[PDB]
Amino acid sequence: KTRRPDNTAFKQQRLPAWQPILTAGTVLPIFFIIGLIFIPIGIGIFVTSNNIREIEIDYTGTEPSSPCNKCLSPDVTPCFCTINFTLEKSFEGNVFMYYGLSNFYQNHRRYVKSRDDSQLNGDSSALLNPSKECEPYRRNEDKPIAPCGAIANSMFNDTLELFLIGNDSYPIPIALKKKGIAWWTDKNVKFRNPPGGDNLEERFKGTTKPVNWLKPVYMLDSDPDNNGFINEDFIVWMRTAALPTFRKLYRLIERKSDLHPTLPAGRYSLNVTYNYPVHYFDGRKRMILSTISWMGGKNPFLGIAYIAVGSISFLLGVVLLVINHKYR
Amino acid sequence: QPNDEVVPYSDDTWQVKANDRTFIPMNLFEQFKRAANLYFLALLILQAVPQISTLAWYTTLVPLLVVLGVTAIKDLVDDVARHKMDKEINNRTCEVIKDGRFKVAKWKEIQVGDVIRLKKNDFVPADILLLSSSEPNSLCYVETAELDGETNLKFKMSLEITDQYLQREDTLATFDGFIECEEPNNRLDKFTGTLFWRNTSFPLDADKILLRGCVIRNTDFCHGLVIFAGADTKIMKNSGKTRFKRTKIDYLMNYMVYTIFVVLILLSAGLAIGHAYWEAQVGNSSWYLYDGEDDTPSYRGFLIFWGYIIVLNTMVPISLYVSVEVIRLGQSHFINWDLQMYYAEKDTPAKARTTTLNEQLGQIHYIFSDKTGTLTQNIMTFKKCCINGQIYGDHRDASQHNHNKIEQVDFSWNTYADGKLAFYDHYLIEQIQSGKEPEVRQFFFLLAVCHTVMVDRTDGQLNYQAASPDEGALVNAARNFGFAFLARTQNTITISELGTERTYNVLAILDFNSDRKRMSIIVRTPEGNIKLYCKGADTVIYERLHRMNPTKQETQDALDIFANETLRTLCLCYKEIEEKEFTEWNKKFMAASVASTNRDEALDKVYEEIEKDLILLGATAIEDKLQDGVPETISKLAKADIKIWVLTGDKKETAENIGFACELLTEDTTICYGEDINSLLHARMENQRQESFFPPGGNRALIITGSWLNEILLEKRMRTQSKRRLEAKKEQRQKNFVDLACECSAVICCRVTPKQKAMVVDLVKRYKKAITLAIGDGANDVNMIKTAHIGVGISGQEGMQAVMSSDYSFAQFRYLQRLLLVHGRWSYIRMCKFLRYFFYKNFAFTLVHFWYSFFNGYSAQTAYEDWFITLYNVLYTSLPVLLMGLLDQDVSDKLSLRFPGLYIVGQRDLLFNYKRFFVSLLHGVLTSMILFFIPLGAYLQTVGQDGEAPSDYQSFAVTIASALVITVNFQIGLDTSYWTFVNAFSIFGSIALYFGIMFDFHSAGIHVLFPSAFQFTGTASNALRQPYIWLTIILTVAVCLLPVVAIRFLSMTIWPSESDKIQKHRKRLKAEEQWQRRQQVFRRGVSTRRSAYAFSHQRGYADLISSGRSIR
Ligand SMILES: CCCCCCCC(=O)OC[C@H](COP(=O)(O)O[C@@H]1[C@H](O)[C@@H](OP(=O)(O)O)[C@H](OP(=O)(O)O)[C@@H](OP(=O)(O)O)[C@H]1O)OC(=O)CCCCCCC
Ligand SMILES: *[C@@H]1O[C@H](CO)[C@@H](O[C@@H]2O[C@H](CO)[C@@H](O[C@@H]3O[C@H](CO)[C@@H](O)[C@H](O)[C@@H]3O)[C@H](O)[C@H]2NC(C)=O)[C@H](O)[C@H]1NC(C)=O
Ligand SMILES: *[C@@H]1O[C@H](CO)[C@@H](O)[C@H](O)[C@H]1NC(C)=O
Ligand SMILES: *[C@@H]1O[C@H](CO)[C@@H](O)[C@H](O)[C@H]1NC(C)=O
Ligand SMILES: [Mg+2]
Repeated sequence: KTRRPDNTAFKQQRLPAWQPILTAGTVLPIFFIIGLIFIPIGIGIFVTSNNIREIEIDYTGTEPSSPCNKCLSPDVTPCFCTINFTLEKSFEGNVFMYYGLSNFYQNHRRYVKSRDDSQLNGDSSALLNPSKECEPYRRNEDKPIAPCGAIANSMFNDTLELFLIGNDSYPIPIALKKKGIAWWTDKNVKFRNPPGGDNLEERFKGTTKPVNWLKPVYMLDSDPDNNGFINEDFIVWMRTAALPTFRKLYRLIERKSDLHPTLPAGRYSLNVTYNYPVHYFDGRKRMILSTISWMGGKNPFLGIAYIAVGSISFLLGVVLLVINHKYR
Repeated sequence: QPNDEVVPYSDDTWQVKANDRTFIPMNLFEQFKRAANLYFLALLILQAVPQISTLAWYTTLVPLLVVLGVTAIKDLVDDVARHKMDKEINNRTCEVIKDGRFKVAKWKEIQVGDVIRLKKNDFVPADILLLSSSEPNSLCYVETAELDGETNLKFKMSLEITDQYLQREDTLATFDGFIECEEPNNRLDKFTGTLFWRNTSFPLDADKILLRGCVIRNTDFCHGLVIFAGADTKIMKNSGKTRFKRTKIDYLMNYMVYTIFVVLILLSAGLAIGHAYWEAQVGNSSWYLYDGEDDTPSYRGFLIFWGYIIVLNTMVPISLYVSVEVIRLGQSHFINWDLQMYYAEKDTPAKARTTTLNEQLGQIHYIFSDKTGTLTQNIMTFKKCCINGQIYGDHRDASQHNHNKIEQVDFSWNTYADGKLAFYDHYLIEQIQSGKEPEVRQFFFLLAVCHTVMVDRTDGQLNYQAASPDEGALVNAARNFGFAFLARTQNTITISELGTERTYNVLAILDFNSDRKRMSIIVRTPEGNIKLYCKGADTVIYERLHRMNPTKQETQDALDIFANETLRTLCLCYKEIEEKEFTEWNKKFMAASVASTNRDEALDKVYEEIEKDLILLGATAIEDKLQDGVPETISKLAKADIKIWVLTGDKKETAENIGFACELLTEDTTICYGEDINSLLHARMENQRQESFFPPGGNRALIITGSWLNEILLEKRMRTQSKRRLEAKKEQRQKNFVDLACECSAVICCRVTPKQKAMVVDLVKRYKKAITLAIGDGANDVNMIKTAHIGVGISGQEGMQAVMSSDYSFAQFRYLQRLLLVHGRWSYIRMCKFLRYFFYKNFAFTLVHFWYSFFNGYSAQTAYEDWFITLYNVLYTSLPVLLMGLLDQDVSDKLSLRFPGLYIVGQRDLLFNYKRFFVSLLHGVLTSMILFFIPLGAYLQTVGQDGEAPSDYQSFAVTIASALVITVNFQIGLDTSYWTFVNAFSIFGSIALYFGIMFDFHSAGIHVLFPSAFQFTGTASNALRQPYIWLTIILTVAVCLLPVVAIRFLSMTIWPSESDKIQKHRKRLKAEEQWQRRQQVFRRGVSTRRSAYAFSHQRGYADLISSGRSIR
């Protein structure tokens, strides 16, 4: 027919190849180095996570005898809830203040898509023409909602304050920092204010506030760098959670200049303006104070999982070794 | 009643006047034929409905357009490859009349009724009518080795009127002849017609019609008038109907695509039910989940059912078909490239001319082979002979045995001898030269006279035109041994006896016929004595020997030795005729010749009168040379558990000889014929009016003629129901034969039509549900090549009839070793490895949405980025599995020929069942549980919580997609056994490509251009910088793969496969003895156990020399 095929390794189907064989001496080592490397990691994660100082206060007050059930039915919409908690052990270094919501499906598909990123990106066209996705919250009466969406509308609007109850019994306020709680990319890339002008008043012209919001997006904060679409608390909320039970960074309690602990052990009071209702759908609001760890945060599951997987790998290796020896 | 000597074409008006004679349909083809392509078009519609859409239309078009584009690209090269196949090999040209003179024309520029012209060794382009020819009386000799298996030449005659008026070219052009004949039929043994010319009617018969598969032999030129052309030729009518061949796994994959569809509907319906329930006691109380749409909870569940069809759509693959056919396309090129299947003698490589039937080569159960031209070279050589009880042919020197290593005999002392005779025996030469044993001289004088061959001396080269290759072998052999047939005349022959020019007067040639099994010649010596010389079968000749035959016992022993060596044997004899005895017989002989009323039987009666007391000269032995490696190939494919059946159109004697030479029939086998087979089948009928037909331990073979094949298979209102018994009675008989024939070690069907060949193949496909391979050459094998699951066409010859209709095409039968044991065996392993992993990586990827449903309110929120689902099946997991399906090798090609037992794995369909399919779905299901619930455990707690905390859905999505890509690309490395550089590059390149593209999508630069499409800006940078995110990804991959490694090791340690055992002792294997024929099986106790007689020849040649028809 045609000429002779050319003698190449690929076409003659003899490419230089490594032939791995799952021999007794090739798989058993990987079942022991994994076992001997995963166990120490699990010990490190487990012990380090346990060393993290954390307190979690559930201020939802859904069950009676919690001293702010009065805020489940706030006849006067200013409702203030006060809870006394004690830090048996002092907190050292930077401490992070979080608020947690349980049974809050912020990953619902109808919810996740209810936003206009082109609007949050500071696009002039998308400011006055919110997308169809944020449909129920596009326009309030005649002009469009500036942060359109079910996500922006349902923003966490509780206010949390911490006071240190000293020996004098006078509550000492604790400084809370609301800056640098969001992703740098979210602050400086994803979220931008509408272009032009120098005052947010004129920039957000011809747009309503979200129906659930008390005040417009103009004055989310007094700082010109923390109001508008670039507000830290707003951007933290906009970052939807992966699971129904989550927590979102609220404030940074910076390390004190003095050598004393940032949150010395003693009596504390949590003064929260109850604004966010979650008890309708069996939700739970929480306040979490946690100290910084150079191994991320407190993840005992990863510590235990590495011990379990590492332990089983060693156990499998011994079982495989016995089986191989019998069938040698 | 059934006749063992004929091909039963019976059990299976036209008018001729002389000289008066690309992308739109392919996309649609792959859409409708494939249910999955319409499935992905339906999803596009469901993805464009905002009420139900859960994934962007990008998520399906991008994979679909790539899949559609790649399929179109493959279909183009197949279209171009097929065009090249047809064009480059259909370059056949014949001379036709369309102007005042002949001119070269293609075989396609042939109309019904145009005068043509052929030369020596020309294939006949169409069924023609002999009008004139070079040799006298407008004869024409044609070999029909392509129309049937017959290896001898047949003479054809023209009309006595066309012979004497259409000799010149000028009159052929003006020939205005009108022919009425039957409509195109398949039956090649007669032709009913009439030629109306010169105001006269001339009836026609098949002796005047040259058929398409014929080849002109020993004729300088012959002119014919085309009667039929193209598909109207009787040989094309015998070609079957082309069918669209599909593999055993092609049907399987359709069932599996329907199984994943059913699973997808059921999972979506359950998840839709859960959402309807979730929206009742949770979703309706959630103020933040208010969409201003008065949708009832059950309507939301109905409305999300289409959402989960979209989300879980990747369960059914979008690249399964392209991946399967891209793998087969590459696997088909390894056949075209194999240098071990390349025949350098004819410059013919193997050709995978169908790129769609590849893994089926690794599943063959039965091989149905042709004989003439497929198992043989169409060469016959004189090997041995017994003279006066002394066997000649062994390696000998001088007058006594000295050593085995003997040089070729020197024939320089002979003037006419040439090198065609490779004889290693010098003792015979002294007997011829010395002359002390004149019967040795007399033995080879017989071979130079008892033939009926013709001699060509037009230029002094003394070429022999033998119609029987046996005669050509014997006449050539005697020519080398000093007895050369020089010239022939109507009455005389001019044999030269060692240079002595002696002219004998032929008084009678007792022609050959199949039932006669011998021929004789009576010649008058120059002295004046009359001698009768006869050669033929040992059985017939031993019935006509003189009482005093001292060499009878010794000659019988030699015939047994020749028979045990798989050679074709003839017995030589003669007698002295007295002058008074001959004239008495001659008077009766002449009467039977002139008497035309019963000439055939009249001549036979007088033949027996003179062949009464014959003195035995000796015996000959002729080898019908097989193709090299044929017995080796049959022994190895028998170790692969493949049964080889020989279906040939050649005579029973030739078929049985090649069966013994091929080692298919040994001296252990007991051979059953149609007479015996029919009796056994009958006994099964009255017995039932299943017990094994034979004892299990015996060795048996069937030699079945076409007449007996029809006899045993019954293929020789009241009408309505009466047919059901006739059809049901046949169907029971059809099944009984298949069970009988499949109970035999070997089966040979001889004298069968092209339809019968396909019929036998079809019976095994039906009643055994077996995968069948048919290999052959010539147009009589096209029917079974098209019928079989795989059809191989022996290429490299000059006629390409079986090549065009075949799936594969190599030149040598021995290349069937590598086609099945190497290429098919690997192709099956590689196809099943691909399917085992391909359905793993699609379930592991898609079932993550299923587990995330239990934490997002059953809202069909994807667990991945929108653009990860777009590129997963085309970028992140496409290349590595393709490279495995093209490069995997469990053992070496040389080590897979050494162990044909590895082939049985694919015959039993062990590497991919419905069970192996569901085990890979369970593998993907369990992988998706870990790919989700390990990240979920980490994310349920603190995962790097600071300002840049990746505890959100996007970080969750990136983490699971990262672990999935590493896991499914590390699984394909555990599956791979042949780790090439490209295999390593694809596995790590696929993981590297995912990270490279992901960081490009999650970038500030692209977000500014269009924020709407890309929502994951900055997620990869934040998520993959955290130690817990990488500690979570590492843990997920380890838990996904460590159990797999333990299972693979335990399975290999406790239940190692045949490949595993060979690899363990690969370096400790050194004993591989080459195949050897059974050199000696001689025994004592029976004078005759089997007759090795075989002689391909026909009637009518003696009558040509007897008259002046063939003498010029
Ligand atoms: C650790 C306990 C195993 C739990 C699974 C229970 C075991 C199970 O159902 O099957 C395991 C599945 C299937 O995935 P696999 O393909 O890895 O399992 C097959 C494996 O390929 C064997 O080796 P091999 O022939 O492929 O070289 C095969 O041997 P053989 O062909 O001779 O029979 C056998 O077939 P068989 O089962 O006999 O039909 C299966 O065990 O996935 C896994 O390999 C691990 C999945 C789990 C991974 C995540 C961990 C939960
Ligand atoms: C903090 O956020 C909650 C919701 O996350 C706010 O409660 C919501 O307040 C809006 C009004 O601003 C209510 O919308 C509509 O108000 C009209 C009065 O014009 C009322 O008649 C309707 O019932 C309608 O809902 C919305 O229902 C209400 N939602 C809930 C769950 O209470 C709250 O006002 C916010 N507080 C601050 C200080 O930002
Ligand atoms: C919490 O502290 C406040 C002020 O210190 C006090 O009035 C209130 O009774 C305390 N409640 C409980 C439950 O200790
Ligand atoms: C709690 O905070 C509110 C608002 O900042 C303030 O008016 C009140 O005095 C604080 N202390 C309480 C409620 O005990
Ligand atoms: Mg043939």
